[PDB]
Amino acid sequence: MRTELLSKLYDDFGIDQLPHTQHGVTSDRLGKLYEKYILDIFKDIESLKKYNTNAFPQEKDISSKLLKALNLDLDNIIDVSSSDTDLGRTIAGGSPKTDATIRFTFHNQSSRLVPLNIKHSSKKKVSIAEYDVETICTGVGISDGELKELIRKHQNDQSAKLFTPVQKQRLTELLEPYRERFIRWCVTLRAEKSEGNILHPDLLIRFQVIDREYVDVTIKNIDDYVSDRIAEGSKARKPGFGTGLNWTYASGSKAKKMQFKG
DNA sequence: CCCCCGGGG
DNA sequence: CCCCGGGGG
Repeated sequence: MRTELLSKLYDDFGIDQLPHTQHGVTSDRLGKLYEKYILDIFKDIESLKKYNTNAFPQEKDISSKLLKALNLDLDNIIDVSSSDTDLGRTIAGGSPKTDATIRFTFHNQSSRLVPLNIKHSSKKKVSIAEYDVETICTGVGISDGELKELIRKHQNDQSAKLFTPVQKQRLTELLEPYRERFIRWCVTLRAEKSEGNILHPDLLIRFQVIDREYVDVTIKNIDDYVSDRIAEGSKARKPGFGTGLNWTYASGSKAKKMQFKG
């Protein structure tokens, strides 16, 4: 629904002045618009308490989902602030996946930095990242060998079509031990658990947007997201060789490079 | 040219 | 799962 706040933002981002033939710019504006949405909802304590009441059904849904994903109670929160994250530096794997942060201050004067990753999409799964096989292996903790070569095969072919059923099963098998580290690294840029580090996202916010309009929002903390993907990857088909991620290629440049949807 | 944000069939 | 595109640095 185009609530008071969302209307204000669609107007601010001039989303309606964009011709329904300008998909490119419309996607950038939306992506930026929906980051603002989260930022505004958590702009400060006044905003948070305001948007968490039943007077704002939608914002309340969003904020509840966020707080629930962090297992925080609105009553324990004394102050809040939010901002766009822009560190200006890369790390092992490239730029940090943190798009913005939210800082909660509780009663005892302690606080919680919550780096976020926010995307918008009309689909269930969307691109989460692209990497060269070497970076991935380095980040996940996979050394030269059978596993790396099978992955590099995927990279060069830009899919698994040239693989044999034996090789697909084989890849799924060798990867089984690295599943979680793999998933967590793809989306956070770190194989192990993290919390409050502005360099690695704690929550993954996915806005389901169809025909330019808000539909719903999903907010997962990393542990849950990983579980979901692990489960999804345990099915008979074994999506993403067990990772629950969609392996494909980055059409981005000339060098063969892998892309992961999740 | 490369990376990040996306999608269709 | 396989095949791709727009925008901006």
